[PDB]
Amino acid sequence: DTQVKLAVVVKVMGRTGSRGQVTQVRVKFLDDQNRLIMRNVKGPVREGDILTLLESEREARRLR
Amino acid sequence: TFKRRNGGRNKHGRGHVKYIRCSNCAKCCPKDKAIKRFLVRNIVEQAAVRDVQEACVHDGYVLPKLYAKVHHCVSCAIHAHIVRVRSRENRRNRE
Amino acid sequence: PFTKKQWYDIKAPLLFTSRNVGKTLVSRTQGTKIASEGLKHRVFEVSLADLQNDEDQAYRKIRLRAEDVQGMNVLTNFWGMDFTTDKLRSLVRKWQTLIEAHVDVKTTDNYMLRMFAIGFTKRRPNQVKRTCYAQASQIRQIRRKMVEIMVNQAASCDLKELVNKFIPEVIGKEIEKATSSIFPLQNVYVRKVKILKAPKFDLGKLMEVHG
Amino acid sequence: VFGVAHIFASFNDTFIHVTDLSGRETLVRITGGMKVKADRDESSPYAAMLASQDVATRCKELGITALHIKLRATGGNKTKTPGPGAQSALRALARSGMKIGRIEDVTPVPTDSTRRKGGRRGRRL
Amino acid sequence: MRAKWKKKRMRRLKRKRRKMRQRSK
RNA sequence: GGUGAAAUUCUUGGAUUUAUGAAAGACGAACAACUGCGAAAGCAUUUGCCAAGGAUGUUUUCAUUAAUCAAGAACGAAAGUUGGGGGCUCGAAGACGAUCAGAUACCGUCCUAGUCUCAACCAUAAACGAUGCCGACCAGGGAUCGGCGGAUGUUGCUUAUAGGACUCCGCCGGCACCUUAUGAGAAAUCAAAGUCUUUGGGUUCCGGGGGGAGUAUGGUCGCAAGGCUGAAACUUAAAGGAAUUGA
RNA sequence: UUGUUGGUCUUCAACGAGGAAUGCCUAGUAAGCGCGAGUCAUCAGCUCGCGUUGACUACGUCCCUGCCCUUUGUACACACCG
RNA sequence: AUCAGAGUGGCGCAGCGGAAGCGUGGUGGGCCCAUAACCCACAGGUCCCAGGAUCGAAACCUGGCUCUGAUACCA
Ligand SMILES: [Mg+2]
Ligand SMILES: [Mg+2]
Ligand SMILES: [Mg+2]
Ligand SMILES: [Mg+2]
Ligand SMILES: [Mg+2]
Ligand SMILES: [Mg+2]
Ligand SMILES: [Mg+2]
Ligand SMILES: [Mg+2]
Ligand SMILES: [Mg+2]
Ligand SMILES: [Mg+2]
Ligand SMILES: [Mg+2]
Ligand SMILES: [Mg+2]
Ligand SMILES: [Mg+2]
Ligand SMILES: [Mg+2]
Ligand SMILES: [Mg+2]
Ligand SMILES: [Mg+2]
Ligand SMILES: [Mg+2]
Ligand SMILES: [Mg+2]
Ligand SMILES: [Mg+2]
Ligand SMILES: [Mg+2]
Ligand SMILES: [Mg+2]
Ligand SMILES: [Mg+2]
Ligand SMILES: [Mg+2]
Ligand SMILES: [Zn+2]
Repeated sequence: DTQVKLAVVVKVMGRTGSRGQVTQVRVKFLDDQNRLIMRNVKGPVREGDILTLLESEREARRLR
Repeated sequence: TFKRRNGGRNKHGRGHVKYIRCSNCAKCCPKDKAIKRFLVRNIVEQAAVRDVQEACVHDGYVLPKLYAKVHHCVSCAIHAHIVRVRSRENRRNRE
Repeated sequence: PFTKKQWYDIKAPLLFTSRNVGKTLVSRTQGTKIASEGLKHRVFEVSLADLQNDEDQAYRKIRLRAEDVQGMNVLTNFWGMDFTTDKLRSLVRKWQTLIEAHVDVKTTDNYMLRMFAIGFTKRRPNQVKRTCYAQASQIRQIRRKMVEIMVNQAASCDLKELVNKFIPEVIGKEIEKATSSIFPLQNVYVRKVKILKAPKFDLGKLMEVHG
Repeated sequence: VFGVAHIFASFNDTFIHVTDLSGRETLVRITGGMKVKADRDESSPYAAMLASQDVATRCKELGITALHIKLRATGGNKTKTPGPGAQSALRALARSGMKIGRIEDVTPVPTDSTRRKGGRRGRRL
Repeated sequence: MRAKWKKKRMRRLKRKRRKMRQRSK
C-alpha cells in the first residue's frame, strides 16, 4: 500500500513543459525534514505551499 | 570554398587513419575526425546519492564512477548539441 | 519451490585474515543430483577488502573456487585474481604511456598460471612538459624486466606464499624499483592472474591450507 | 546475508536478477516488462522501480538483507551506457530497505569486437 | 549522385551496344 | 526482442537472464595525439629471425658520378573475376514486416555473393594538400618527434661516478601550428599560392567558352567487368569562380 | 403590389445545447441587459457610442501560427507560392 | 449425363438467427494561398426467386433460376 505524504515547496525552480504549464519545485518532507526532492506541479504555486504526494519515490530531474 | 584549414579532421603526415563506429548510429567515421568525449560520471546523481550512502554497509565505501569514451559522427554530435555551429571567426578557436 | 534448498557456509583459507566469505544455497540432496559432490566446483567472487578488512585494497577482486564440502561447510581455495573495472579505468589516462606484460609460469606444485602486469609512466616534479611517454624501446626494456621479475619471483614453493606476495604487492613495487634506471613507472600492479591449469585434488594439501 | 543483484538495464528493458554468491541459483528475477502493458515504456524508470520493490519483497522473505550490485549495459559491439532504468533500480532497492554491499560495472567491453549492425552509413532516420 | 548515375547509365548502354555488335559477328 | 510507435521473430521441447567451461572465425578497444614510419596505396597484441631505411655524428672514402624524364618497368584502397580453404560477425541481391497516395527506399527481421585466407587476375578512387620534382633567397614565435652538443640540481634509480627520468640553452632534420604584411591574389586565402608588365634557375605532365562526350570509331591490354588511347556532325550565349546585400 | 411599418384575433414549423473544424477574450474586462446617434417621409436584426449587472482562468511559454535581433547554409533574387 | 461450389451499395467481397457493412470510387463540407493526400459527414441496399420451421433469418430445411468446378472405368 501507499500512504499520502505531505511536503512543502521550499524553493521553486522553474517552468517546464512544452507550453510552460508545469512548474518544477523542490519539496521537503514534513515528517523527515531531511529529504528534499524535485517535483513537477501543475497550477499556480509559490514558496511555502504544501503539496500532497500520492507516492513519494518519484523524483524529477533538472529541466525535466 | 574551403571551410577549414585542417579539412575537418586532424591528419598530417599520415595517409590513412582507421575508422570508428558512431556511438549513436554506427556510422563509420575516421578516428581523427570523430567527436571524442571522455565521460567520467557517477553511479547515481546527487539527489539519490545519500539514500545509497546511508545504505552502504561499510564505512568509507566510495561509490564508483562510470568511465566511457564516446565517439560521435559529425551529424550526431551536431544534432545532439555536443558541438554547435559557430561563427566564421570563432570556428578557429580550439580551446 | 524454496522448501527444498539448504544453505551452506563458504570458508576461505587461512592466508586471508578474515574468513567465512558468505553463504551459498544448494538444493536438498536427491540421488543423482546429490548436492555435495554434485556441485563441488562453484566459483565465487569476493573483494579483498572483505578478506583483509583494510579498505586501501577494495579493488583486487579475488575469485575463489570450491574444492571440497564438509557437512554444511564449503571449503575454498584460490582460483584467480583480477581488478575491478573502476580501478582499471581510473588508471588509463591520456598523455601517459601504458606498459603491458604477461607470462605463463609454474609453481612447485603443478599449477600453471598466467600473470598479467600493467604499469604507467610517472611524471616527475618540476616537469614542464605536457606528456610523459617512453620510446617503445624503453617500453621493451621495461616489459622484458617485467616478465623476468614476474617469473623469478613466482615459481616459488606454493600458491600459499605466492598469494602472500600478491596481498602486500611484493611483485608490483619490486617491479617499480627494478625499472627506475629505465623509466619511473607509477601505479605498477599485477592486473590479473588466471590460473591456466589445476593438477589434481590433493586432499591433504587442502586442509594444509584451510581451517 | 548476501545475494548479488545483476541489474541489466538496457534500452527497451531492465532486468533485476538476484542470485546467490556464485551466480548459480536464481532467487527472484523480475524484469521491467512485467510491471507494464505497453512495449514503449518497459524501460521507463517507473517499471524499473516497480520491479525493484517486488524483488525487495521477494528477497526479505528469504533472509538476505544486503545485496551486491553488478550493473550492466548491453555492451558487446553496442552501447556501453546503462539505460534509463539502471538508476531507478538502485534508488528503489536502497530506499525500499535493504543494504548495498558493493557497486561495480560488468558491461562487456571488447578489446576489439566483430562488426556492428547497420552498415557503413549507419542507422539514418 | 547524378554524375555517378549518369556514368552507370552510359556503362549500361555501352555494354548493350557491345552485345549487339558481338551478336552481329 | 525491436521501435517514434509497432509487426515479422523466439518462447513452459524454458525464450531473454545468470554462472563455469569448450569450440570456431573475425577484430586488436582504452593508451591513441593539430604524434611516428612508408614512394604512394598503407602500417597499431608479444617475442624471435631475415634483409631494408631516414636523420644525427664524423679531421673516413670516391671525385661531378648529378636534376627531371619520351620508350620501358615495380607497387597500387575498396569493389570485382577464377579455383581451393574457411565460413564468427556484418551484409550487395532476395524474402518478409512496417510507413506511405504509392515505397521496387529510409526503419525492423531472416539472409545469398562478399567480408577472412591461399594461387592467379584486375589497375581504378574526392588514389586530395583538389598544390609534380630539384635548387636559391625571403619574418616573427612558441610548442613537438629523432639525433647531437653544452649546462648545475634532483631522483624512491646507480659498488661511486657516467648514465636512465626531469629542467634550461643551442645546432641539424621531420609532421605541423600561431601572429603578421614590407608581398601576392578575383577574392576566399597563402610564410610560400612571396621574390611577375621592374615579366627569363632547371625539368616533366597538362588547359584553351558550355554541351555533344570520355560518346562513336580504329588500335591495344583483360577471362570478364572493364582499363589506356580517343573524334566528328550538331547544338548553345553563356556555363562557371570568389565575395556582398537580402529572402 | 413581390406584404414599408405598427396594432388585433387566429395559424404553433425546425430546434432535445450542435461532426470535422474554428473565432474573440486577462478587470469594471468576457458575457448578459437595455438606451442614444448615423442612415431617415417611412423602415435597424447593422455600424458607431453609452451606461447598467458583473465573473472563470493565467500572471506563463515558444508546442502550433507568426514577429524582432544574432550566428549559420544556400544551385533562391518574380526571392521556397523559389 | 449426375453431383459439389458461387449470387449481398453503381464495382470487388466479407456477414455464427439479436437484423447490414469493409474496401474503392459519388455528392456536400473542413484543412491549405491553392491542388493532391488527409478529416468529417450525407445518400446508397428486390441480401438470387418462391415456401416452410422457428422467441427470432441474408443464414436452417425444401423447391425452382443463373454462373464455376468436377466423376464419366472391362470391351
Ligand atoms: Mg613522413
Ligand atoms: Mg587515402
Ligand atoms: Mg535457460
Ligand atoms: Mg609514437
Ligand atoms: Mg591493444
Ligand atoms: Mg529488400
Ligand atoms: Mg583518374
Ligand atoms: Mg588531380
Ligand atoms: Mg600527387
Ligand atoms: Mg630534442
Ligand atoms: Mg626544428
Ligand atoms: Mg579559346
Ligand atoms: Mg572546350
Ligand atoms: Mg557561390
Ligand atoms: Mg428601404
Ligand atoms: Mg435610428
Ligand atoms: Mg449597413
Ligand atoms: Mg550545406
Ligand atoms: Mg558549402
Ligand atoms: Mg538567380
Ligand atoms: Mg517548394
Ligand atoms: Mg470532395
Ligand atoms: Mg483537397
Ligand atoms: Zn552518428
